[PDB]
Amino acid sequence: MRAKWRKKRMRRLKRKRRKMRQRSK
Amino acid sequence: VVDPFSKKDWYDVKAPAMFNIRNIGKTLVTRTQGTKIASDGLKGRVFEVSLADLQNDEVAFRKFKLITEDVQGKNCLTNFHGMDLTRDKMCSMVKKWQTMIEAHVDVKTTDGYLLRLFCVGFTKKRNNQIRKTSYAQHQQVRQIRKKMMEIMTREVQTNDLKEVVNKLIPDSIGKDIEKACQSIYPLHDVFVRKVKMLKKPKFELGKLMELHG
Amino acid sequence: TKKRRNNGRAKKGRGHVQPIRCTNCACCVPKDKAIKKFVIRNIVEAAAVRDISEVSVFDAYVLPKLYVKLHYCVSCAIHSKVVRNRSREARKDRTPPPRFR
Amino acid sequence: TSRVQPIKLARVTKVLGRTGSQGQCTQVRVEFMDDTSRSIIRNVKGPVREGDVLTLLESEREARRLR
Amino acid sequence: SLGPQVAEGENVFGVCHIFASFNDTFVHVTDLSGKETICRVTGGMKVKADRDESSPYAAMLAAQDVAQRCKELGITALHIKLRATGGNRTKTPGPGAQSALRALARSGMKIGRIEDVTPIPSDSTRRKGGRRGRRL
RNA sequence: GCGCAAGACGGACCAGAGCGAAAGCAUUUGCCAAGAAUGUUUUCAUUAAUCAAGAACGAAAGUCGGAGGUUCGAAGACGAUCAGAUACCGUCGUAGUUCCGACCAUAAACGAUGCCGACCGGCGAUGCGGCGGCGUUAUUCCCAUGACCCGCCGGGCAGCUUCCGGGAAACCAAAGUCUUUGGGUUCCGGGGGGAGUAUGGUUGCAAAGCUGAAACUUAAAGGAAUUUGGCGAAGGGCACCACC
Ligand SMILES: [Zn+2]
Repeated sequence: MRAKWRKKRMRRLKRKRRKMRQRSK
Repeated sequence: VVDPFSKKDWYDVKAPAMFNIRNIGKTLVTRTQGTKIASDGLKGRVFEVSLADLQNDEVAFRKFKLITEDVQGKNCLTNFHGMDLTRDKMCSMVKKWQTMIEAHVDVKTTDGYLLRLFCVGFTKKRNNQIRKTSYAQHQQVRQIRKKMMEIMTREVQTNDLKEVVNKLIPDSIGKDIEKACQSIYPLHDVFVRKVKMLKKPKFELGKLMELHG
Repeated sequence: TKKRRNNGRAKKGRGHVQPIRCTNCACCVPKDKAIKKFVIRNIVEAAAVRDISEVSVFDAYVLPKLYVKLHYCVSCAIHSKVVRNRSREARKDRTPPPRFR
Repeated sequence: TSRVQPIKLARVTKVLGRTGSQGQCTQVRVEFMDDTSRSIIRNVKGPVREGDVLTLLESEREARRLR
Repeated sequence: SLGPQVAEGENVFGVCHIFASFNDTFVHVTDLSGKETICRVTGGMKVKADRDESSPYAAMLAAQDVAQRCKELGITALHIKLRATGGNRTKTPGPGAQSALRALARSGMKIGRIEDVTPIPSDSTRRKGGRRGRRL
């Protein structure tokens, strides 16, 4: 895990959390 | 499979009488049978020949393009198709710490033949020069190119094909270019790199016959 | 740390130059960074010149030359042993390598 | 093949350094006798001096480096 | 092959194109026009494994075969047109061009003008491969 | 080998050369507009410097709607490689790469070095503008212009050298004039991880951009340089406990 792929993984996790938050309103 | 070269006749290709050497070499074609007439295979053929093989006491870094037009019998009478330069001098004249000037024109001769002349010019380093840059300003390059265009426009509009290809055998066009651009900036290697034709008029038998003497 | 006075290239006030391609590789390298080599070659090599001049019809026939320009990525240049690593004190030598023959 | 090549014999003149991956062969300047100025460089293994001749089945190959 | 010519007065001139690459050599022979050929022998016709196609021996064998066929036909002199792969790929000629030219010289023919016709471009087309090139 | 048609690009000339605030800019020519430097015994008289709020531009990739798609080529389809290889490699190939119109404002956007101004050594050069001078050339006389040579001035991209000086050192003529500590001014950091993360606001069609914590855990994480060290790093030699 270098910084760029960690950033990509964090972005994917943020997308999944945003999607579950907007579907769990 | 039958031998395919049992039906091949060695023809003769002839240079026009404006050159010294008339005999260029020999080509071949299949005999006439039905849809393949033997004169058609020599209708469009371009010969990349050298200048020292064309003349005697001349240089060997220039090439000419000769195209056949018609055959009378066992003879392939040729005509001017273009002028090129050998690639060796083309990548040997270019050097670092010097600039280039190139001009291209769409001029038409006094007959129905239209030419396209390309030119290249380089940089002369003086004998007492210590500087290794030998560059030039942009407006000097524009003025040298303008001299090139007016020289190439002036010298061929009053002449026909025979006179311009007679002038192409020496470097008199290049000499006039390098003599016109003397008070602007010196040039050391001026040559006509390429000659191309765009417009081909209706073929005339008498003009080609008088072109061969 | 800072290895060189420059950054291994030859831009001082530009910020961007057009990219070129390597010869052995297909790597996109900037033009002023790549190690150029304008090699001067001819057709025949050392001993075929006698056979060519014996078979050439024209007497005193001058032989042509081949002029190409070669652009190298630095990894493909070092792997081809055209440039070698130097010491820290002798790195600051911009003089070209000496030619003899 | 459709052709037979006559066996050509030639005399070595000068011995260069030894080549090869394991250094099993030598490099010499091989000079013919049909013309006295025709001298090529080939690869030969074994103990080679200056003065002995070689038997050349294939007389138009030059020498070879480490590869 | 036949005609009213004489073998003592003059010599028959043709133009031979030598395509040399790093995979194969094309020892081609055309007429003085260049439009119509005589015989086309390639370096893959002699060897069986393609790894020997880039060998100088295959180019020598192909050049000897096309030269003996041409001097059986009656062409004595040749003009050299050496050409590499060209384009954006490679400017350096292949390893079989020297061997092919030497085999044409030693076959008994005659050699005239020599020039290179490698198609160098005016920086036209994107090269094969990505930004990082080939990794090996 | 002769021609046609389409799209893309501008090789050699091309350099530690130029311009631009930056991102960037290379076929010839024509048109429009702007700008630095140089020259001035011209013009106004402090109109100046840095900057919350706000505003313009901003590589490539990404989105929407068109025309067009030569080559290259994410995803995908195979062949080898390998214990595994949906990786390096090889052949095809959809978006994309090209142009227009509407978005986002992200880079190792890096000279990893804010802007203005004064002082502080030397030397060879380069680009521009101006000044002065023995000579050669545009064929022989004169003058002015271009082209060389010899020097000077101003601005700039740089280079070599130095025990000015500074620094932890690598190094820097600025990163100097700093305890002998104060020229003016904007932004910004207080051990490492959590974390550029969660919530809130704002912006965006979307992807995401700006603002930005806390609980908890940890005694080190780091910067420069020195000596055997290991390199499937390079350059020279040696050994039948190595090979041929
Ligand atoms: Zn490469």
